[PDB]
Amino acid sequence: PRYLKGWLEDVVQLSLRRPSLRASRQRPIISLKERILEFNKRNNTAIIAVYKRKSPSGLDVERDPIEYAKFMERYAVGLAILTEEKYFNGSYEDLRKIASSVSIPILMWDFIVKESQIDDAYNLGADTVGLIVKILTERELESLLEYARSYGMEPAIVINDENDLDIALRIGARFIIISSHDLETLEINKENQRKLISMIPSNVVKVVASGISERNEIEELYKLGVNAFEIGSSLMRNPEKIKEFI
Repeated sequence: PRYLKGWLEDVVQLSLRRPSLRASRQRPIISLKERILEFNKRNNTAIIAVYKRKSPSGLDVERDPIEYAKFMERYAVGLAILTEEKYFNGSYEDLRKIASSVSIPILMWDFIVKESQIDDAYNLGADTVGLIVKILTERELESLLEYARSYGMEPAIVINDENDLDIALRIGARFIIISSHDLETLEINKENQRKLISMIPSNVVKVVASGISERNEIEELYKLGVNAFEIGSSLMRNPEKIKEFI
């Protein structure tokens, strides 16, 4: 991993040691990436709803994972489940319960830094993972991206800026999440948004993570070529806001 400071350093350190579980998927791998393109083809807004109990920026919510899931399953293109333990108070048990209850694509949101976390995600029933450019060395990224493809996943690559993008297009990314979070502070800043998205080629599925909250922002981002929308906080507070985003 890169040398990092603050909570990020600790979560990465913490993530190396994350223990992996004995499991059996279960259903077959479904493609979150390809689900996005059908919803585009169908003129259906495509929201990836995130499940998280806590966040470092201050999010603090009680809500049952399965009731969240069973509910989003009718509305949402996919679900992202935090399974990081310390700062977001997730775990593998949230992924487990969520996969047996629903039949839509699931992304496992964590700080992926080694192979067994990809094994656990596969084994626990996740359809894909997130890989974060700012935490990995370019070689680590290339390697973890291949590994997940050996299983059949097309992993989201997560980027914050043009350097991140230049690395991801070099390794051959097909599925990109554009974060507006400052990774060390977080801390949303969208000044750089339009410009990043304008540089990604048209054969890469693009997803925006952005504390979106209003319908009209979704509309403005369509106009720039974005495929879909990763939405956490507001939906974790009121799952019903989803109906407004269609």
